[PDB]
Amino acid sequence: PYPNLIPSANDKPYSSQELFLRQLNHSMRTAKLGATISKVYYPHKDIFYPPLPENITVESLMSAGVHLGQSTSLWRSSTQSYIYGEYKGIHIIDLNQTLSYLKRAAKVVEGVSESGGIILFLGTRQGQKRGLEEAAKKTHGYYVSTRWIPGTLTNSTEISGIWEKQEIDSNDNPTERALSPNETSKQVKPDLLVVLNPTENRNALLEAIKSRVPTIAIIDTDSEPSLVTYPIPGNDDSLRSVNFLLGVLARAGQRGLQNRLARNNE
Amino acid sequence: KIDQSLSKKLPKGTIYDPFDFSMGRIHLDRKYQDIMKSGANPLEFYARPRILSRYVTSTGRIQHRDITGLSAKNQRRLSKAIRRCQAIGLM
Amino acid sequence: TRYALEHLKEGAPLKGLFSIEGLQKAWFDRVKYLDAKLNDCTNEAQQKPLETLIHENSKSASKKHIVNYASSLYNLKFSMSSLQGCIRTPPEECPRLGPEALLQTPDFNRTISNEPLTTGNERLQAALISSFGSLMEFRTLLINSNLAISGDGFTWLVARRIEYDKLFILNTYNAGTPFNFSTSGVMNELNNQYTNMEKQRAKQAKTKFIYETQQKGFSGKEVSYIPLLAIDASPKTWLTDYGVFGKREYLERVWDSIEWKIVESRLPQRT
Amino acid sequence: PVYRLPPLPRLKVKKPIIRQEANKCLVLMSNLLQCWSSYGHMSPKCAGLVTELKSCTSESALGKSNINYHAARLYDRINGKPHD
Amino acid sequence: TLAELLGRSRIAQVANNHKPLTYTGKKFHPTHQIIETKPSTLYRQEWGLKSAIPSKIKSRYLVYNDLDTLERITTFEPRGGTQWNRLRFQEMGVPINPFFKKFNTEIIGTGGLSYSLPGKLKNSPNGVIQRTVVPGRILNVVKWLAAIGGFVADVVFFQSPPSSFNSMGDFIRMKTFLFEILEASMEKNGSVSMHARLL
Amino acid sequence: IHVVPKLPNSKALLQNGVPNILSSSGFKTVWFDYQRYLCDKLTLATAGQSLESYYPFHILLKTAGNPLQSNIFNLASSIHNNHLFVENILPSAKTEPSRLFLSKIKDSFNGSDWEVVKEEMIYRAENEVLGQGWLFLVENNEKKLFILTSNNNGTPYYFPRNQSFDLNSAISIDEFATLKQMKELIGKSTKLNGKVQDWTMPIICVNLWDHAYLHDYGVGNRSKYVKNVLDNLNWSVVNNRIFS
Amino acid sequence: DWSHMLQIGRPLDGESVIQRTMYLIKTKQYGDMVEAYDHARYEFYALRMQEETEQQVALEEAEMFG
Ligand SMILES: [Mg+2]
Repeated sequence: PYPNLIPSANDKPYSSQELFLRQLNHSMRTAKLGATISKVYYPHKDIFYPPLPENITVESLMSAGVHLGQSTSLWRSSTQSYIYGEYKGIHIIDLNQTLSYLKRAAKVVEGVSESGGIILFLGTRQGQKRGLEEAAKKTHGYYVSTRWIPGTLTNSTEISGIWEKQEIDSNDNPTERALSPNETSKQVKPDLLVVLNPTENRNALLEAIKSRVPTIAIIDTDSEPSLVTYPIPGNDDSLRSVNFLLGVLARAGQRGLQNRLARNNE
Repeated sequence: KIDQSLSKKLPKGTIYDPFDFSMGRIHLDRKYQDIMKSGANPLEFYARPRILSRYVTSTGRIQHRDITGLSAKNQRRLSKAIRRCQAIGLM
Repeated sequence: TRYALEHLKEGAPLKGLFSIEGLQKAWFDRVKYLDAKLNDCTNEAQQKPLETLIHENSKSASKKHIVNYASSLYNLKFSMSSLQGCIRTPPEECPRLGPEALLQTPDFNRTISNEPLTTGNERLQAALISSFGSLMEFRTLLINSNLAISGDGFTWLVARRIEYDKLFILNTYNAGTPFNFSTSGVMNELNNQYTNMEKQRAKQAKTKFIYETQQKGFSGKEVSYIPLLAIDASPKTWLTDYGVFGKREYLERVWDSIEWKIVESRLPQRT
Repeated sequence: PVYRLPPLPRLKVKKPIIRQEANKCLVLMSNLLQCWSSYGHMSPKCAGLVTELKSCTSESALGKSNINYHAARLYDRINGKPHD
Repeated sequence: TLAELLGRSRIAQVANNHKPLTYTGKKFHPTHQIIETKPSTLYRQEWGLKSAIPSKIKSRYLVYNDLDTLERITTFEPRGGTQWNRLRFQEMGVPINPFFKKFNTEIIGTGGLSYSLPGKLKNSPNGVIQRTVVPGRILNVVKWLAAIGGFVADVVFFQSPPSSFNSMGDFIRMKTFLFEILEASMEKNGSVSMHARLL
Repeated sequence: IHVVPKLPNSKALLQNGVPNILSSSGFKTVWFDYQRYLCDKLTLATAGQSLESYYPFHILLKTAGNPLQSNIFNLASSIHNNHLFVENILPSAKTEPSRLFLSKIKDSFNGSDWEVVKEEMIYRAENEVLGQGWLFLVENNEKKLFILTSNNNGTPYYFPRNQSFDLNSAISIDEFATLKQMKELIGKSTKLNGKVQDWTMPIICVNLWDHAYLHDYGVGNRSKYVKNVLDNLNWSVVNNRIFS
Repeated sequence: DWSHMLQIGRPLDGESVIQRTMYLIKTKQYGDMVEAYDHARYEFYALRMQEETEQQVALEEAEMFG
């Protein structure tokens, strides 16, 4: 439990570490006494307890702030059909359409994860690393949040060719087989790219087009919808809205993975 | 005593913050420091040199609209009034 | 006993304010217990009145219990004397208020029912209007001040001073005395004693100056307050009849039950 | 009035002006020389200044703006250019 | 529908205003709604607005005008100061009735500064508090002016200023005094005029 | 929203209360109504604010040093206290004091027995808590168990809000000197909030509020109620509350 | 239920006043928005005075117990 701790003697008081363990014992048992908290938003739970796509309502998309679009002065008019109206100098995104597009994109993610394809989560804004990492880890996927090297797909040999590759079985169990240099040198292209900030990631979108990779993206009021295969109209500027949508997609991928493992265990 | 510029006089009846007791407040105040700015037609003051001597320079040069801050129409009317006043022996 | 009241009698209710068991537990049991403990505290419980006990033994750590129990008896007696019961339905027939009562908005700034002037107390009405702006303001402040007390305490209408200059509302907690002259300056005197003890063995200047000047009156040292009314905020009076959620209902019944005759009868003339 | 600019090749200040804090030594020296001009040379009326001067110049006789960086960093974001 | 929820949403609850965020005139009362965030949301730059607020902002309070602008920023100031003035007034205890029984835009009574009713005494371990003592700062040589609890008040003396006043001069504000807040009314402009006396 | 916790064996608690302490209508008054009342008031006092995300213990620690939030503190304290008390009188989730608890009693209360310390607690509650309050047996950082009596909604965790002295009535010079020392120690803290460290934790909690005993005992007889509480503690909980 | 102003899970602020006003309008208890708004205003004052007295008395009672 707690090795390399030397207790104190009964004559002498608690030490600092003993006080720490004592208040931990208090925290896990009695600190939470008095009342249970209900109907209160906790930011971490969007990442670790995202809902299923079928359980998402317009109200939960709105509470996440997905409906809040860009300033009307920065409108890209090709997004006209996604807009519900303008209010307080910004465009409001039609959350019914957001929900429909989100369910479609979630089903695409689930289908690709169920087929054993590679899923890549791209988001290069400040505090998006946690959600991207968790989405990748629960989908058995991959993510980038630091920077998209231009040419990562169309110039994969010069960029990603050196990093290591691995053979895996139907259950995603490492086989630990020795790969040939030729096999190691091949391109390993994602089967699905999901980008949280497509306006600042035009390079990735264009590479996906050239490399012929279907893509999902959160499309704000200033973003070009036609640059992605499966748009999701929504706010790409709020970490809460982005993490809500990302967690939904990650859970859909997790369900696809669970189904794949289930049939591979039968 | 200290120079009045370096000090800040908090007015009476006004709320304040601790920031107001600082050089930042004075500096922010420096950086962020009438009859014609109204429905009145300046062309009715062409016979009133005192009023429209406020919108000229010490030598009598009409002030640019950047200075006067008037609307384009009232700048044009004021310039017309000043020139007419100069012509009719006033001003 | 010297504590006994006239309009309160065993086996009867206080009309719409208390029920038989409610009054039994609010008044008779409590007075019995306080007497049975004050007798233990001292034998003067009958030799001398209550206010003499409260004042003579004041500021005494050793005689703390005499002061506590005499004060509590006197406050409770005052509070229950000022009342006469109301016409509203008896508290035992009415259903007990539940959690929803917490969400009701009070109407103390919209409606008022029982006023001094209605019963013929023009002088009390005028004094209250001069002191609290209006009767509705007075009722709001009184009821809110008593409702805000979490535990044991009283809310006192009090005339500052026999002449009164201005009326006020004061709160006492755990058998505190509405009178101020007896206990004023106590902590300052204890601080002086503590500092002298230290000398035998500036923060002093600031602390003592602030204490004395705060307790300093207007062109005087001792400021006395004369009780006029008392409302008991203790759970012991309203729990039995009104339940956990019914303190505000109890206070509204109390307001409807006040007898302003006695309150005007207690007014210190005028300055 | 608002005067919006066309798309610029850059957003740069040619010669950014900085906070040149004045040297304490020179201020003390000027005050001391003023004192000697008014109250006479080697006057006792500002020996303190002399002391202070001696204390401040004893070891050493004498006792950059970032606007361009932030302007270049933020120009594309704030310029209000229409979308491509 | 989405429109009804938007009308009821928390952003919609904040009344529209475009008053300057860097006003340098006279401040009699708040002009901007203070926006607060919990520590957990602040850690993730989440404020319930459109866009994530920059990480430089460590304070949990701000005021804002526009959710988004042509400059691709939110116009905000990381300040929630006017709440501390109000609370400090609540600490003073001095009270300031239209709160008792087509549209009028004038401030009603106190504009929410205080809801305390006039006549009540503050019991204390010493005894009933006769008068309210508060720390403050004399401002300038002038009824003098004092900065007390976020408000500028009028100081009246018992007999005359002490020697410390003219000894310090324009540095008089550096030292803390004790004041008795005599009274506090509010004028038509919305400004509170407390009258105090130095002690 | 703050919601009243669900207790183990709630049906039996609503049907027959707590055996040997409370009837059904007594436990309903002290828990199913008082705790609901307190949780509703806390929700109304903290909704739309940061404190709504915190448990009552964390709320009372956060608001303990802020004078104007005292009402919230009171609520957050009573709620917490009211569940510390109920938890250690519930029939179950024959329990006996552990060897460690009795050992610490012998090392704290001058080598006295547990029953003697119980009688001392009866006496302490009888005298130093006039009206509403709480009785605690608490452990300090010195591994010392001592009896603490708070008035109204004082907390056992944070000594500047113990409220162990009634300043409405006269106090001894010893108590005044204690208050002076505590005030000086509070001033000794460097943190701008003015808080201090206090590692005291409650081992036993008894509710001396009228919501607990008044219906089943009467205006007097609170000593009988406290005796019934201390003779019928849930010693599994009380033993778990002591650090091993 | 906007038949009352206080709601569990909400603070007391201007939105309580305005939601109560809208409720009063849609139930036709008042015909004019001005009168409904004034009624909501006075309920809001009633609740605010209670809250402020609660705070002040809580602090006073806290100081009286050390
Ligand atoms: Mg965007």
